[PDB]
Amino acid sequence: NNPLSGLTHKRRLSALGPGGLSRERAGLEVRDVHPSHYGRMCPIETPEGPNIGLIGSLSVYARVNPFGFIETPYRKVVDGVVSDEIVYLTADEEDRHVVAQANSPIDADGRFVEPRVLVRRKAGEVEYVPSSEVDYMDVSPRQMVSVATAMIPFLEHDDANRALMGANMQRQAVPLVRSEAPLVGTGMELRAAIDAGDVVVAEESGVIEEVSADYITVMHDNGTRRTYRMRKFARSNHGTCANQCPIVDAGDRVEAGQVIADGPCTDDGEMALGKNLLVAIMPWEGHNYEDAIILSNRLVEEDVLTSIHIEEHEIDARDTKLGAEEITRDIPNISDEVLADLDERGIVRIGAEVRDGDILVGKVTPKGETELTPEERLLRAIFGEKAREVRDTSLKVPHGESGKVIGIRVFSREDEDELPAGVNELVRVYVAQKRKISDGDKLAGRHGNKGVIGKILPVEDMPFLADGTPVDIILNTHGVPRRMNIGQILETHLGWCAHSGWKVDAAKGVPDWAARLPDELLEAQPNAIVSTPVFDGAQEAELQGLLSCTLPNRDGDVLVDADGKAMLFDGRSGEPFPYPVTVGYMYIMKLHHLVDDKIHARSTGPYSMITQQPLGGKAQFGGQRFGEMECWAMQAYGAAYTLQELLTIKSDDTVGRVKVYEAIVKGENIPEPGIPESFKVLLKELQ
Amino acid sequence: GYDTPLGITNPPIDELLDRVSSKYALVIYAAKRARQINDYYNQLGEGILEYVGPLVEPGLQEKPLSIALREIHADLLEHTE
Amino acid sequence: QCGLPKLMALELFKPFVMKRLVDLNHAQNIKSAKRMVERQRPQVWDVLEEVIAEHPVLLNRAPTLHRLGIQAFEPMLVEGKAIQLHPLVCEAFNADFDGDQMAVHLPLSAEAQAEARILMLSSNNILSPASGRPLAMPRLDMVTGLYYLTTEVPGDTGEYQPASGDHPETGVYSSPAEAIMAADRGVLSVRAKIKVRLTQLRPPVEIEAELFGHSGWQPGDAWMAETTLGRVMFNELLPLGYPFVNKQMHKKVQAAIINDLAERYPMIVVAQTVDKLKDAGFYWATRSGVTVSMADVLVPPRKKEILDHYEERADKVEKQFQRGALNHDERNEALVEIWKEATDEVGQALREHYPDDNPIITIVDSGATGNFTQTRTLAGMKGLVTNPKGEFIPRPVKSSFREGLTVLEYFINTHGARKGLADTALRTADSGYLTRRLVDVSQDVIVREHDCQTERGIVVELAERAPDGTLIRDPYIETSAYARTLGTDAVDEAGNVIVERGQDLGDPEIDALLAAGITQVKVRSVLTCATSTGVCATCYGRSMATGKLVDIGEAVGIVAAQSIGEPGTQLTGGLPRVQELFEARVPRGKAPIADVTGRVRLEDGERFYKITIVPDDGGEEVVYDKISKRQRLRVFKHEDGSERVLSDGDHVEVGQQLMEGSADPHEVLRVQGPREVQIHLVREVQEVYRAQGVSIHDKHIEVIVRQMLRRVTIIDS
Amino acid sequence: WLSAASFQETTRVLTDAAINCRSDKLNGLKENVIIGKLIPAGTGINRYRNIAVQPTEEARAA
Amino acid sequence: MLISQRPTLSEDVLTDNRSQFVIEPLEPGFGYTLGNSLRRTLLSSIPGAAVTSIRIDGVLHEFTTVPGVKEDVTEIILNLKSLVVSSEEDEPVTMYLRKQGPGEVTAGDIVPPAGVTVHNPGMHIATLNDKGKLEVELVVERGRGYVPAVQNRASGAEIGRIPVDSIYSPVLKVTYKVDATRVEQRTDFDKLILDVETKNSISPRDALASAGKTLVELFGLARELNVEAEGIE
Amino acid sequence: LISQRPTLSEDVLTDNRSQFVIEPLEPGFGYTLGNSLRRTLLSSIPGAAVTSIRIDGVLHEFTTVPGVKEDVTEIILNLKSLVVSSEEDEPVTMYLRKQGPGEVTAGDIVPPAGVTVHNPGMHIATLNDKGKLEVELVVERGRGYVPAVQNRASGAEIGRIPVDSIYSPVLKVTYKVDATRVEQRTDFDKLILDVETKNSISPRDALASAGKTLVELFGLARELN
Amino acid sequence: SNNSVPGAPNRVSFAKLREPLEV
RNA sequence: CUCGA
Ligand SMILES: [Mg+2]
Ligand SMILES: [Zn+2]
Repeated sequence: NNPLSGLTHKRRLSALGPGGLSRERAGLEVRDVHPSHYGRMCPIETPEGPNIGLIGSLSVYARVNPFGFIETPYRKVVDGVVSDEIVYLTADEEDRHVVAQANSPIDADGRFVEPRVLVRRKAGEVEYVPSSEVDYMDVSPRQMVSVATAMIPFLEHDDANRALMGANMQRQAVPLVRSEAPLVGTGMELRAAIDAGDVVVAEESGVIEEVSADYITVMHDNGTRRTYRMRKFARSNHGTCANQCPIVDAGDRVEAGQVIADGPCTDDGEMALGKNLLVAIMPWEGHNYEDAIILSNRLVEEDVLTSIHIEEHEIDARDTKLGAEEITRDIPNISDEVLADLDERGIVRIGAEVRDGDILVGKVTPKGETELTPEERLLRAIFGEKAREVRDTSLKVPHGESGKVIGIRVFSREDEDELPAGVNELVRVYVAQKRKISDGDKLAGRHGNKGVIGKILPVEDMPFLADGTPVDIILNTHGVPRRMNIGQILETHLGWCAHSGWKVDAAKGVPDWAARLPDELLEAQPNAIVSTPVFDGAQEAELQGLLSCTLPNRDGDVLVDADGKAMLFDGRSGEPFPYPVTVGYMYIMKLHHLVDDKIHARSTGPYSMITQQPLGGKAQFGGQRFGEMECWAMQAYGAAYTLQELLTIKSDDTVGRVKVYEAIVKGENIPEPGIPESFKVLLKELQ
Repeated sequence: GYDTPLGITNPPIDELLDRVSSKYALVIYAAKRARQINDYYNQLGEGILEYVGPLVEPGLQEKPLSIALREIHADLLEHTE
Repeated sequence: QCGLPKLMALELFKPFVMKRLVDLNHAQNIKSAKRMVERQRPQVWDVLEEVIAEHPVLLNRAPTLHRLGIQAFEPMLVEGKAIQLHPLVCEAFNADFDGDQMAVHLPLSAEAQAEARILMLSSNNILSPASGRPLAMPRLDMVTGLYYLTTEVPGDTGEYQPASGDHPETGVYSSPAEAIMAADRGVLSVRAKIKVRLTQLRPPVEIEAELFGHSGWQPGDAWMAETTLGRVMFNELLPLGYPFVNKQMHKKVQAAIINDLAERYPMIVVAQTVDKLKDAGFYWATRSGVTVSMADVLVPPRKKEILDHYEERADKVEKQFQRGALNHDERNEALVEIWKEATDEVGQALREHYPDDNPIITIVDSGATGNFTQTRTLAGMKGLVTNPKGEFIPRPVKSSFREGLTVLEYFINTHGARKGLADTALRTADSGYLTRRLVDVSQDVIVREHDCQTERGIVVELAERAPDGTLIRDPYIETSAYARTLGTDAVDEAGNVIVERGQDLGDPEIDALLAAGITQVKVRSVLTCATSTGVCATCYGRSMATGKLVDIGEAVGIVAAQSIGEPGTQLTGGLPRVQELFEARVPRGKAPIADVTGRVRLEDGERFYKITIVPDDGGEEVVYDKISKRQRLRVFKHEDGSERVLSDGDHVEVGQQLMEGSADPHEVLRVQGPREVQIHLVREVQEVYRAQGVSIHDKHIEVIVRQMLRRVTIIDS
Repeated sequence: WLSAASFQETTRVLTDAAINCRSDKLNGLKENVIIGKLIPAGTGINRYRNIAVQPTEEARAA
Repeated sequence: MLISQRPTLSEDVLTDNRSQFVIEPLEPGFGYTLGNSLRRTLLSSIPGAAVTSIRIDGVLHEFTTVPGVKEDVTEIILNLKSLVVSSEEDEPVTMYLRKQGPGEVTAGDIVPPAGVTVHNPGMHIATLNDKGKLEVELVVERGRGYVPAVQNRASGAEIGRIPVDSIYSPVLKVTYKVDATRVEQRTDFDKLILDVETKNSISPRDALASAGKTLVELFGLARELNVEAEGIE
Repeated sequence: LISQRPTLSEDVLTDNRSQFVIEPLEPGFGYTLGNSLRRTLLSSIPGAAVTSIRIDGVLHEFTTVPGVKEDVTEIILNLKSLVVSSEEDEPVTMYLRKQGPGEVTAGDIVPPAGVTVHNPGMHIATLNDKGKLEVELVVERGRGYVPAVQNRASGAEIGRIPVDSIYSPVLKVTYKVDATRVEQRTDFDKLILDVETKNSISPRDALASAGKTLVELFGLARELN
Repeated sequence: SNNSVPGAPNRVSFAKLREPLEV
């Protein structure tokens, strides 16, 4: 889906499979968190479906020894003295000592400030213990979390429930057309993108000789040239657009191991899983009712949440009993207008926009004469069209697909291309759609705050700030204090300060809230980028102080108050909203759960040959399953005819379904339901 | 004693349950009459002894289920349980 | 109504669209009409609207727990690709909007549409068939919006001032339209107490009596009220002739009104009234200033002081474990009660420190959503967290999520969070399995007769008499007494009967027997209904969803089964306890019972427990043998000691529970009779659901027990 | 035996069904669902099912 | 720009002094633009007349009760505030109301100076006790909208004169909602619905036409700036 | 307390931002007037934009041109920033040819008579030695925002690449009112409208268009039934 | 500064604790 | 197998 999803997949630890355990034999004890998983397997990142606990992600600093156990690094404390010597301990090796938590107050020499410090002991015991007892201590605070988990800013303010969803949904982000790095970061976004392998890093130091949208050439110091080719508009495994773009320009000195070009979900080398959106935390006329989301149409007009998707379509020409399937533009009983987008071979031409039902590859298969309907042989005689022994088996666009044809690949047995035995030609057509953000597309943040788009208001309808800038997204307030994910509120505050910038009062010394902050944080410019590392990062004392010194806009006015709220105007009436509303910038991701894929409907269509019931799934153009539980609802209502109707004429009644379709197009009444063919099979199976 | 019923709510489900013994009985009264009205529209051009036409005045492109449900409300039909 | 995408409707109604495309001569033949729909010619969108006109559709969301999991709607063509659902049916579907999908089914035949129009329409199913209380009511933003304007604020601008000095009374408006014009300019606040002359709202039945009384209040007559402008705007949504309510609209208050509206006023009024509450709730929820900011998460003022007092008491229990005076198994139990007591003192420190203007409090205290335990976890402290074993960790998470948990604090929290989600998949599996078992055992239970005429019934504890002299309402009235029908005239101390036999127990008709002094009523029950196969309607009673007598032919068994299996998602007793009862298993408690009434002969020792009973009439001594690990239930004794722990010499009755636990339902039958064992199972199952906040009427539990005792065994052929 | 074979223990019910040679009167909710009959409940019972509707003698002239 | 056709105004008359107006079909999403503006123009920008202050003989420093009548002081002010009145004179006018003896006072028992008209002579004002007498002086002025009594504190003479809320505006209650209509296979076109309840001084038709004139004049100030093209039909 | 006719006087801040004060409005009237102008400004002000483009070497958005640093998708996104005005009100064609080392800017476009480019310094693409960029740009005139017209709906053949058209020339609109709430006979609201455009038209021209739009609309209430 | 090892953009971190070992 | 409610 995105680089993070790929990097996480390689670091997965799966209990299932051969030699492990069966899913039906995995009890509630294998799946839950064990105290030996600290710094080895993440306690947060795991699916919430039937594979919960059975699939984990390796912790960040963790590694595997040649035996098979997972080691995690620690700083060896000799006698209450922190040393820079680091040693990796296995799981059982860790229990034979006691280790101090990473956030221990430590002297500049290395001595612990308190005699009693929070220390982990064997069997998952936490207690204070003398400073002369600490054998090791954690490397980093975030030592226990996974890479994806470590990307959630203010993670220590979100409950584990929504934190799990936060990391799991980051892997579901969709690569947008253009990508922006988040204002509020954790620092992990850089290494996560580089180590994932979807960017282009310089192997050796040198200068940029030539740069194009196609490739980047680097002239090394010794004299050799290495050229990196960009992956442009390539279909990913899950239909997302993997597209790399050069970053450097002509004649730029680039160091070794530096990002010279970045791919999907990357901006200047950092994980850009979404966009920075101006968010207001308020209910709005019920359009954001329990977890629904309201969006400004600006995100549509400016392609802010627009993403490219590519589908692969395929068909082949085989040898049949009565001849050979041939791919040809000549298709029986088709106008020159539908075939107008096809070349002389029967293939759609590059660049042609194709809706659903349009022909992509024109293939005809010879059908025998003894396979003809009585009406079809009469209909063939009353049209005088002889020599049409072939029928239409062309490759058409599925329902719900549409886009520009971007590439064609043809494989022919005639041209040394190795096809499976019995095939004479193979064609693959790549179709790319440009998907703007739509009503019902699923957005989400980094704190497990998910929701579908409930309404995309015009830019004027949106509640706007004092200087006319409308907000981009309206998140409901009711869905905040239940989930225990205040991190989105804290990110919104720090997000605004990043958008505006700040200046702390330097006169009369450094204030008492900014004493712990680094000197680099005392002054910030608008649209500055910041890191809130997991279990470290911004404290509420410093965040409260930043809102008090936010930089004014171009007009010189401070829009947000020290509380973090601002005064909004109802764009639909004009009256200002009666109370200040929390307003800031939040990083929102477009998840790969779009209505363009998830909408489906069927009047009639294919039926499973054996049971004579409609097929399943959208891809097979199937119908919905009125299951066992759903039939109890009908009977509870007493809706007898609806129940009989569902299970007969609308399902597996071979003659009833055809006579109902005729009764509708005739305007007649619905006929009487017959006997299900599935019940006929049951009897023939009992026999 | 209520606001004007809009859309499918009209005729009010409360008044329709007065000319009938139960919710389940009103379903058959309306459906069986709806089939009569539907057969009149398809046997008006051909055949004699065609079923009795819509008793009330129908709206333009009104569904026979809606026509039958209005005349049950207007006490123009009978029944036999 | 419901909004479904245009592209969905075209394919759903494809044969109907093809029919009209050839009628209006947009297409030559039906063959080319099909090509027009597949190619989406611009003529189909105008035709498609004519087709879906008043043609209902079915909406459904898995899982289909109860029958309201499928409801009928009138489709309205909307652009986009998402289904538009009404915000009030979200409770019935249990549907949030975080990526949920629903299925649409199109009824074809005339009978199928009629069943959707009348039986399955969402407007005709506002009440829950399981409990009778409404479901399509203001729930989240709507209840907060209504809770906003119906609040009385003292210092609010435009308030009423008594006449003092040279100026007369300030803040008395001739018309609500004037108070609107006052609030428009900015003099009056919608939450300020004022005096308004009202002319289109019935006064309370209390004050309507003193003003008119002889004749009902008339639309046009005037009267004074001491409300807020918002409370007047709220009462406007309610229909004319409804008594004005000057209270603050909590969710409980709104649910009480809608329940009263469903009982008295007709269906179409209830459906249209709640739409007004929906539109009005959303409007004022938008303008209620409800927001979450870091500033609004107030921290306890004595947070440091409170924990240090318990860190001291924990350090003393830790030192009392250093000298070995406390067992290790006891130190954990000792420290747990230190932090359980500590988390209460922190939670109390939040309630008083938090103002009532703070939105976090306004959300919870209005019935909108959330617990204060969540708010306490949010601002005060998380508390004791559970490890995957089950017992609480001897060390609590002292930090709050506003403060920020430490690395170790966060790690120990995840243990309970992951196992919380883990068993939620298993607990739903055993729930859905128990549900489908209940379906098949009662699938064929139908109402086939109007009245079976049996005067048999059962006695229901309507209320409890008191030594003080005032009757106390029994807690089991809602689930066991309401919606019943009588099988014996209620007689007070006077000769007059208060309610006749065969009258549905409405809300006032219960206060009629309450104010009459009678505390017991004999009601018709589905248990005593003597019918060959099904059950008669008179013994069933009021259909909770319809609010009236159950119709003949309604599959009350499937409704009862779904009513019990839908809340089964939330249990701990617990869910296996519910399975022990419905499967008639010899329980884990295995409590003994008194086979014969008489005198208690307690022969207790320490090696074991043996107890005999001398029969109060004839017979011989009956000897038992029980383990000393149990304890005797505090039995109500004949000499007025309700908490009389069973010692020898007490006079216990036949079929009286001896020791605590769960009496074997198999043995309860072979002692007191089939009538009494059915009563045991009903209120024993009910105690597992009541001890969780779920109100299922005893009627539904009784429909299942009737199927368990329909068979007898053969002793002699 | 048809309502039981679709609940639990399909073989255990079908074995005892052919031995005792049980015949099933198709009168039940679970049974009629399988064969496609109207369920004997709600609008399916004979009281509401077999119902005749006719217009009152008052009729229009056109 | 481009042409935007078919916007029409229809009126449904509930009562003689309360009608419902529908403006259809406004292209999306204008219904809100000219929605709240039309309401505020009706409620605040139509010239009307109403009582500014009153003075009751026998009431000086009390303001609690008037002797000889059942109604107290504030109940007199209410029925006087709802007195509908119209004036052709811009300057403030003083009207006297007097009636003695047991009986009932009405707004017809008032004597109106030339130019002023009382439109509800049957409106009850006070019930006269036995041997009861009531003298009261009313001050009527022209204005627009609703002005509180507190601002009229200076208008009252230091001799038992009390100021009152002035309901100058002829319209009493206006609400509006916006729905959706489909002109050309687009479901977003807005339909605006206006509900205007007015006094019997003017009908809802003229109240709306008055608001339209004052708004065209208002936006005419912007129109005068350049006279460029704009979506018009 | 009687009427004084309101007056509107323009204040200039920069060449594409102006404040407008309107007074004296009735109390509470100021906020609603500012909104009704803002909504008409942000939506219904006529302007010109580029409908479709046509690059010679490409046949669709999802490709690259040899020698240019940006793919065609990124080039089109840069072209969405173009501000342009057209006198023709009918489709008209702009051209752009550039080659050799250098940067192609909006000034490198040669507009036909009637059409003019209002920010000739906007970056479009970077070209190296081997890079040659030849682009046609069709510019129409409408209002608001119209998405890219489909090739199945238009008569456009394969080479044409439709683009979304952002027609509105207004950039940012706000307002503030100052209420005179001193308890006295005289209360009034003063509206301060703030309008910023994109150099296609001046702020007063935009407010004039929104004025003539609303004057026409509110005239529907003045006509009797 | 945060991650001053590859030549990346300068993201400013609210870090009170030094990182002894790099990822 | 992987995920969505
Ligand atoms: Mg959900
Ligand atoms: Zn009975």
